[PDB]
Amino acid sequence: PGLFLTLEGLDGSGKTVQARRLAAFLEAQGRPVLLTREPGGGLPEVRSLLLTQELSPEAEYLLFSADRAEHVRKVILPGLAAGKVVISDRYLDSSLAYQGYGRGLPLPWLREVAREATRGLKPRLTFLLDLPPEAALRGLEFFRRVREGYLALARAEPGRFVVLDATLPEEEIARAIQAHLRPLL
Amino acid sequence: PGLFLTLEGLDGSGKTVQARRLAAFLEAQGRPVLLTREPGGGLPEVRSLLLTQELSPEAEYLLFSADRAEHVRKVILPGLAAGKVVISDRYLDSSLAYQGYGRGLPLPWLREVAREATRGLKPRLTFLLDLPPEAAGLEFFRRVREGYLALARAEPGRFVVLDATLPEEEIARAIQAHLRPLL
Ligand SMILES: [Mg+2]
Ligand SMILES: [Mg+2]
Ligand SMILES: [Mg+2]
Ligand SMILES: [Mg+2]
Ligand SMILES: [Mg+2]
Ligand SMILES: [Mg+2]
Ligand SMILES: [Mg+2]
Ligand SMILES: [Mg+2]
Repeated sequence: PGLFLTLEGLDGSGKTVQARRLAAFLEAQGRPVLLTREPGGGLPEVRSLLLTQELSPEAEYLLFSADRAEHVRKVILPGLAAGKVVISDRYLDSSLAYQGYGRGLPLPWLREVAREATRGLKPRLTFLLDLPPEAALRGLEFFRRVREGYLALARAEPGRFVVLDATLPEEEIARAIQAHLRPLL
Repeated sequence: PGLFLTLEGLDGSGKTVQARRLAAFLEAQGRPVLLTREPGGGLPEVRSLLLTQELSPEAEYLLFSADRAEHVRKVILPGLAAGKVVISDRYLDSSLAYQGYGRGLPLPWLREVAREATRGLKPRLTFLLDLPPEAAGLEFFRRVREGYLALARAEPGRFVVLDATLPEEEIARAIQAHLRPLL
């Protein structure tokens, strides 16, 4: 009986660091953990390809969906099956925020593509590290659409999303994630 | 206006030879033609990703779709918009026969993915080079072969099914005769 958790937000919102800290917290409790990430957790070559080329949004989404399809089947589901807590730095919500709200693809089609790609795997909890694009540690209108897109997703699924102020000190954010998670272990 | 034609079949069916002979034939009639193909017509590098070992049928389809989405947008639709005859050696039916009939993916999901990927662009005619599957595992290739025949039965106006074991020049003459009314 595994537990699937995801972290979401702009690049530079603290995803990595908080994924790393949440893993250390679970290691400290003796709970087996698997840290992973998208894009590249399924097809690393999708990540590298897309560093240097820009494609239509449709094609970008489909490449990311291929990668996600492999990631789910070869990494996440097997980790869950072994009773691990599997933490993904980015998952489907990234595509919905970036390719959907950001680049304007229709959300119902994105979700229908995803339904087979993910085999319907949804995280139990998703932590959204929210901040404005100007506060991210690592064009402007686009990033605002993405940030507001994540907030919209979060509003629609208040039982799944936990929204944190990503401008808070690292350590504080980590303790809030822990408090949110304690009931589910 | 533009005219969109595709060729389909198993590898070794002759569909590539016929697509090339068709392009030459239409260009020798002074017709503007654009010859393209999948995979790789949209995203040349897709061919690398498709060679990935142990690739899931879903991931394989999604990669072909990503190429296909780029191919439609950047090559095919602009070609048609300039009034070219655009001929693709393989198009969406290849995925339906290989990833659907061959690898078992559900057709309705394949189609729903395809609806944005392709922007609903359908060929006017599709020439299927029907090749017995042993001439191209074997159980997989039978499924793909029969799948193509099913796709053809389902859309008998679009598909022209040709016997791929006929001499090349007889096949080309048959393709030409199917085209003469639209040209
Ligand atoms: Mg997520
Ligand atoms: Mg997806
Ligand atoms: Mg910034
Ligand atoms: Mg928005
Ligand atoms: Mg497709
Ligand atoms: Mg076709
Ligand atoms: Mg459908
Ligand atoms: Mg059909």
